Amino acid sequence: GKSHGYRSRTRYMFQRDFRKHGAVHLSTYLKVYKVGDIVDIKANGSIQKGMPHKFYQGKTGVVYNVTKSSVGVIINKMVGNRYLEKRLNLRVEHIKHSKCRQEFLERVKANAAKRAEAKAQGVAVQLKRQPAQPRESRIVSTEGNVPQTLAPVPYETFI
Amino acid sequence: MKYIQTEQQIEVPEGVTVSIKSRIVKVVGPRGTLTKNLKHIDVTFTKVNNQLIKVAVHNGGRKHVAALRTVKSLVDNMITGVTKGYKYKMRYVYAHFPINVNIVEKDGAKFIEVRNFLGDKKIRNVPVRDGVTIEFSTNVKDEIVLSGNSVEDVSQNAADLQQICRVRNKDIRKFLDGIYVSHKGFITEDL
Amino acid sequence: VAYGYPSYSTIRQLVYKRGFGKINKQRVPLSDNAIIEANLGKYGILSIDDLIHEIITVGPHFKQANNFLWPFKLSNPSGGWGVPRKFKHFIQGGSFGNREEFINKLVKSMN
Amino acid sequence: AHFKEYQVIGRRLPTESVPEPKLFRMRIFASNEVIAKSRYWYFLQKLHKVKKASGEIVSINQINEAHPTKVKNFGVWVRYDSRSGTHNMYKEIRDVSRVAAVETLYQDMAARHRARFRSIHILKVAEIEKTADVKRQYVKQFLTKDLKFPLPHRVQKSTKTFSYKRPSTFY
RNA sequence: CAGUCAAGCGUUCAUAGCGACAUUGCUUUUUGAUUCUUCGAUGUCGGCUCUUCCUAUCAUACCGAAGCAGAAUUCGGUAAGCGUUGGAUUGUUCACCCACUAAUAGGGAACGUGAGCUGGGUUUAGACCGUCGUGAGACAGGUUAGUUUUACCCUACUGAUG
RNA sequence: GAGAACAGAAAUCUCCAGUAGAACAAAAGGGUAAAAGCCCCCUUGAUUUUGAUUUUCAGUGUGAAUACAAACCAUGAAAGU
RNA sequence: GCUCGUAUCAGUUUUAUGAGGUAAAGCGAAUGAUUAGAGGUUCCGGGGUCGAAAUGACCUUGACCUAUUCUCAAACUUUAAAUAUGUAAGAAGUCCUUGUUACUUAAUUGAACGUGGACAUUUGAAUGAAGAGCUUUUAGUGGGCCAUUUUUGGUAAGCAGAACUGGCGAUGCGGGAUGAACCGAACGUAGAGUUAAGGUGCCGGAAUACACGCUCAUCAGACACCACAAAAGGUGUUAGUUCAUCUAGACAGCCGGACGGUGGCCAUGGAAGUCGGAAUCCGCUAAGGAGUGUGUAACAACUCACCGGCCGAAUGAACUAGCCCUGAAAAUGGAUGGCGCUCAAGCGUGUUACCUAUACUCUACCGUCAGGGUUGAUAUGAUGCCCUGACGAGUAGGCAGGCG
RNA sequence: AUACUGCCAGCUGGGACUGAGGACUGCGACGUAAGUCAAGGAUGCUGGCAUAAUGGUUAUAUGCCGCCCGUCUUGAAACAC
Repeated sequence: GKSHGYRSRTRYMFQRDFRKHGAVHLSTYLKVYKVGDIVDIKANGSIQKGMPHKFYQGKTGVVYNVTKSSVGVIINKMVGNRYLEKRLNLRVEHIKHSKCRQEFLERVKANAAKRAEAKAQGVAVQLKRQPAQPRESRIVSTEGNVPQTLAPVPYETFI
Repeated sequence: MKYIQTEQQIEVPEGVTVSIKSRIVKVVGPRGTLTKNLKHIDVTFTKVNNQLIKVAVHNGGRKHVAALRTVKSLVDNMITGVTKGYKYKMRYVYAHFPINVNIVEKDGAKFIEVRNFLGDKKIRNVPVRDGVTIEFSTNVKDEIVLSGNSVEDVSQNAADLQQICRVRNKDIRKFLDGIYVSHKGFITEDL
Repeated sequence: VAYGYPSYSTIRQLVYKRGFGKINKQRVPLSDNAIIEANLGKYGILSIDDLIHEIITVGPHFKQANNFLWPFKLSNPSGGWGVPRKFKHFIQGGSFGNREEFINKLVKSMN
Repeated sequence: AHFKEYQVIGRRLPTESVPEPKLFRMRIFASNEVIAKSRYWYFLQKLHKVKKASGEIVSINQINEAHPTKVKNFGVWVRYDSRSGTHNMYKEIRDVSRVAAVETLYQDMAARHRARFRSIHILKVAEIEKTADVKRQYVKQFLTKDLKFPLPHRVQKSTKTFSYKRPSTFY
């Protein structure tokens, strides 16, 4: 009848890549993970041990444990009307550092520097981010930019 | 597309007079007087110099500018009938049974009587319209002449004879029997 | 929704007529500068026209002033909507969307 | 309602690589400024690679008719979509202003081809004042020398339901 | 059941009459598909009887067209006004023959019509046979016998007073 | 593909191309090239104790699987597995 | 109810950062299908020649090659969206001779957890937050059905089965005549005003309004869901491209027809053209041919190709799509809701005015919830008196105040 | 000059509905003075009747609405019970 296996409907998900098959490059093994690191999950179809489930493919979690060849990840999974905490033991081939946290740490350092400059002078550094504001007034000239009048084109078959 | 102004010219000979009230045309001339009602046409008339009359339609569609020239031709017909008249000559076509035509008067009405059409015992009676004169033309066998002023009544009497002489239950491609109009012309032609 | 760019005139009329503040989760009519000062004086907004100015010339405390302003309960437009059917875009001959500056006419009709 | 004509000038959003883009202009017949800007962006999206998000509108101006109380002939090239295909048509009309010319052109398209506003592109409105350039007979008909016509069958409107004498349609 | 296009048939000739390969459709007189109503029951097959309706017209009225000479036919139009039978066999609907006829057209009305009939069939219980089953028993297989209730009410109808 | 003597389109086949078009017990899909394929050498980690975790999930069971701990082993020069 | 009191939040956006393999696209990219078209030693499907013999010699599918795009894929794909989706945007945070350890390191190198220090009026996007964290316990339910959308089976179904959703059930109200689900809008009792959807000839409240067109039907048409119509047609009518010309004049009808050397091509039954091939010698002109058709075979036998007079300035061919018509046949009598309507009261479109929902605005009153005030010498049993702001649909079901 | 938009804390009218609250309290306005006011909710004047006149109840008539309850059910006025 019906089939719901562990790797059910993962035909394209774990498919390796185009012209990226075979042995994996060594930077993934050289990367180190500490407790509290934020990691993206993307299973390597080539390595079959410690492979995450198709649910956790594409999920971002927090490291809670570090072992010989793998790492423990905390993922909040929506079960019904709540989130449950799920602990995965995934290999570094399927684990990868998440860049959102890295960008935020860089911003934290930038705010620290701007606050130091504010303590130096006091020039209203305005740490907080702002959305894209509406454009202010501007003046557009016509030197070599005289408006070119356009008109709707008549219909043609073209075939 | 609402043509703004369409007008035609009806020519009036030197002997006839057209008296036109709202839409009642009366043409008088040497032969007689002919009257026609045109209240259904919605047209206008304007006499120019007593020799031409302009018949006009303002802001008319296709179906109105058609009727304009139609009534111009009808007035042509009345003037031509009052000047020269209309003469419809019809011949008798028969293979075996000769058509016997007579003019009879039941209560004085000048019916045309057709007998022996394909040799049947029925006599075909057709009345004659007022102003239509019947003449059994000599010098030609089996010819009848219908003469008058109103081409409408003359042609309708000719059509009445032709229609009453229809062949039934036979192949009319072979049974060519009947009275057919062979000439449509004028009483005073070439005068 | 129907939205657009309100003018100083329409904003002042909105605040003066249908102007209610949110004080301790309660909708109280402005009707006096005392309560506006009491609830927005930390930000320098000491009058109804101070609040109007903060709303119009969108200021540093626009968020606080606007949130203090209770949502405006407008009536139906008094001259109608000007369209047979509302729930088409303003471009399509409807009502919804961005009537860039015609929101002033619409809102002054509803207010 | 009443159509107006707007000149709408807009450009692509200036980038550092290319400051001052080419700043194209159109003439848009529209009900108001909002619809004028919307139609400008519609046609710009149809011609060049730009949309409202990726560009800006630098000018919108009402073009009033030069002499709005003189009678001239208008040739309107339009493109419209039927229930089956797309067709270009050319019609000639008579009005005092271009905006009313386009308004009655839209009425005419709706009446004769059931073409709604959405399915019509006004390719061009050109004013011709010289005859023998007019090609439509329904305009050449009123282009007649010393033209004069009557208005037969005048129907007079009555505010009271009942009339006490039989009406006359003389004019 | 009806169209559209015509490769061809029709000695010549696509369209008098047809018409392949394709293709567009029409109330459901078939039969399916569905399971919405009814299982504190809407009496079932056919026939008989009787009224009415539809038209996609068999005949009759009047016409158009033919590969319509005449007779006889065939194809169409307006047309449901008016008719559309008697029988052998079968419970039959359909059949199929004998005839008459102007013609023996097709259908609907809760597959019209059982407090209208009938009860031949189907469809309880009796019984026989064949095949099947160890058996009890089964078999839209065949045979034979098998209770057909009530209106006096309201409407409708038909007549009758007032 | 060019090849030997019987010998042939399909033995024995030396080179040249060869991204896997092969093979991997089986269904299909994924995966794999100095290998996960084919040979060769060694072997019994298909071992012990009990926990944690993922899937189905009620976050119950069953089945399967994942990463460790503490042992005892195999293999390798070793890292390791 | 408990612990607290505006935050250890959010069916939302933004910024930053992942994941995907559907739509689309692609097939002179892999797999698999798939139509055509040049040249290839016949040891390498089947067919004749110099002749007792084959590489000194040609055509028929293409086996096998040549990179030429004819067309495709739910179980094919290099590429690859939109929508939806994971995480982060801080005080449990960011940076320092350090302190602990049996883990880890060659090593006070790391790992984890810290003591001591620097961060304020912006504590590190937006919007909101009619309070936030739940604890216990228990009812009913566990037949569902219907939308626009994505979609499977089926010819299809008011069929059967699944998609982020919204509804009916469980729900009245205004509109769609009528209708569980459509549109509008959700409901305390009243009053004014304004509206939504839908409408304004009369039924019927509200313009027989205004404006431009189109349409005449001997089955008109009349507003979504929805209560149906098609292919094919029509000098019905309306609106939309090219060719000949336009002072070198553009159709239809009434009347005329034609030259000189040319009179060369079939058996001995017949061509200036009709079952027939070679095409270039000269001509003053307002009209004239080695040649364009219906079966006496031969000059005479019925037309023309440039043509001319007539109260001469546009016609001819194809096509597109609006309304209308044909296509258009079912049973009791009959339904744009009815009457009726024809420069509409029909169809397309465009201002505007007007009508009216239990909706919106504003008032009164009722109740519920909540946030508060209130210790006063008598005349008040302090949720007593009072200030308040918001809210009110409801089956199954729960709970509370009461009435008998 | 007029259009057409926009603004006026610009002026002049014509109608309708409502009048909650009830012993000083507040915010304001008026030549900046005691006072006044349209400023935290209607007062002033006047008439008729003092009764079935208003009103309640009740029966009918009229206009517009209104299907038979209970139940099972996705769905009941049901030609379901």
